[PDB]
Amino acid sequence: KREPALNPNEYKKFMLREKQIINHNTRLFRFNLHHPEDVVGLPIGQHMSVKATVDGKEIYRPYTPVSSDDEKGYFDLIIKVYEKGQMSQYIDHLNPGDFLQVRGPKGQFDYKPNMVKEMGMIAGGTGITPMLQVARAIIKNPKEKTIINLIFANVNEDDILLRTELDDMAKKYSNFKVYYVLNNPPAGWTGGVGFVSADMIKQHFSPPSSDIKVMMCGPPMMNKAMQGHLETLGYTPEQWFIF
Amino acid sequence: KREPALNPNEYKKFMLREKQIINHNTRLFRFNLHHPEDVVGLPIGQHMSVKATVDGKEIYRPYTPVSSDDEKGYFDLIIKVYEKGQMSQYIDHLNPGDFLQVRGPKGQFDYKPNMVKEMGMIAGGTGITPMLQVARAIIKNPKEKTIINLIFANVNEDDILLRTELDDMAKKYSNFKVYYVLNNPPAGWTGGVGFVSADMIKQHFSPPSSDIKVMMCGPPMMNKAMQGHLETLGYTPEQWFIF
Ligand SMILES: Cc1cc2nc3c(=O)[nH]c(=O)nc-3n(C[C@H](O)[C@H](O)[C@H](O)COP(=O)(O)OP(=O)(O)OC[C@H]3O[C@@H](n4cnc5c(N)ncnc54)[C@H](O)[C@@H]3O)c2cc1C
Ligand SMILES: Cc1cc2nc3c(=O)[nH]c(=O)nc-3n(C[C@H](O)[C@H](O)[C@H](O)COP(=O)(O)OP(=O)(O)OC[C@H]3O[C@@H](n4cnc5c(N)ncnc54)[C@H](O)[C@@H]3O)c2cc1C
Ligand code: NA
Ligand code: NA
Repeated sequence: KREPALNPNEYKKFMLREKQIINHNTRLFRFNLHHPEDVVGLPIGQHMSVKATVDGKEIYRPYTPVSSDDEKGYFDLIIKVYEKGQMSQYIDHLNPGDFLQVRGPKGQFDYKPNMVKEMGMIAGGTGITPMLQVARAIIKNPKEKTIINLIFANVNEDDILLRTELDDMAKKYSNFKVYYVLNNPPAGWTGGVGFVSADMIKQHFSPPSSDIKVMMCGPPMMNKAMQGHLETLGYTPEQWFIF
Repeated sequence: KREPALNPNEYKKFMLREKQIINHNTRLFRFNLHHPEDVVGLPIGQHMSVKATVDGKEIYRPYTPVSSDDEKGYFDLIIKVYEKGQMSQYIDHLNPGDFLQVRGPKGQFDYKPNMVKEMGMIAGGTGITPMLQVARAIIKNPKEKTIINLIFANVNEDDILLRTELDDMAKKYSNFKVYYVLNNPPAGWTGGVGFVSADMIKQHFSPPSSDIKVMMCGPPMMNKAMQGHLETLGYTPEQWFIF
């Protein structure tokens, strides 16, 4: 009878199995777990913490796998690679057979079924991975009554990760809806245009007087601005959570 | 006997006296206090909160005046204007004679002389204003033995706000030192080059084993990266503060 895959105090090494190109700046990285029957086992709303040595110093970043909670023997990371981003460049230089050091689960989010009537999720870019993990857990549980509205914001149409997956979840589940926003939309776009606005949020989420938890993840200036909008709209800090 | 200039619970109106261009995207704005013998009255480490109405909705942002604590009958804000920055745009469209609504003081900082042996400050852009307010207070206190090391990072040489004032402080006070960092340095530059690195911080601040507080203010991606460095170098969360 085996240990859980991750330990919250001690880093373990996990080997890169394979990688593939998603778009110009994004790749999918598949790592082996230590046993074919292991699963990652992240609690809802929690993440992996990864460490690497770069120029003789250790660097640390959080990641949320996009493989579903129940996938056996491996986990998948979708990683956007930044021009001067130390860890995404480190991971994008690993070859099959190389290792990544990982501990967890980490994170202060504390999920209980039906903890709120409504979740408003705001995601930019790879901010979708923590949202996808929470949403999946909610919609696949048939006792959950939580309504989920996602505002998913990117620059260009080709930046919209997991569009097919999200579109399928929304077709299949009454309680999950997605609103897409693009700084540079194509002609005939039916979604949001520009940055996420206070109007877009007021139109799509229940107001402060309802039982709502708003969750955000994206680049730090997007998180900063969402918090400004939630202040504008009258939500209190107890009603939101930034990953 | 007059009331304090700011009230922490209620906004009051303060008139724009005049404005001046500092560089291509930065202006200095001078606001009248209600009586010529008033001072703005912000305790060390605290800020004012400004509100405005943009497209029917209230927005709110913090600012720290750059006028010294004892200036009578006005306060000065140096403000960088961003292309899609709602508040900085609002403020840059005010004419002399228009009002700005302000409340205060706001913030957690609680000055005690010699609360730490060393302060490491990291500022980017207008993140210098809260740092300047704290450093001015420390260096003018005879009892203070706190060593202050400031890393001040900007993109171009013309973006280094308050250089004259910072350098005069460093020459007068041996406990105050500044290291300037530029992404785009001029020919002959002897300061830091690029983004602020873990090594720049290690070379200028005392190690985690020391009695140190690190204070950061800057654009949100700079603050997120600085926190990455402080984790790399072994500082714990109780040893740092983001304004
Ligand atoms: C819960 C959670 C889950 C996440 N899940 C994923 C995921 O599944 N997939 C994914 O790709 N990401 C995910 N992220 C993001 C991840 O943690 C990292 O932030 C991301 O991988 C980029 O890290 P980096 O080291 O490559 O670049 P960063 O260090 O974050 O650099 C990014 C950019 O910032 C600027 N920059 C770099 N250094 C500095 C500096 N010294 N000063 C100022 N600016 C600087 C540069 O322009 C650089 O290109 C998640 C985050 C959280 C919180
Ligand atoms: C203690 C403290 C003191 C400060 N003192 C000063 C000071 O003296 N002077 C000063 O100038 N500033 C100061 N600041 C910062 C100030 O509070 C504001 O952050 C700043 O004025 C910019 O606000 P803004 O509304 O103009 O732009 P922001 O709303 O912050 O927009 C800035 C940029 O972010 C991007 N952006 C805008 N909206 C969104 C969105 N919806 N999603 C994603 N990205 C978006 C755009 O590129 C925009 O140009 C201080 C901050 C603190 C915490
Ligand atoms: Na950003
Ligand atoms: Na930024």
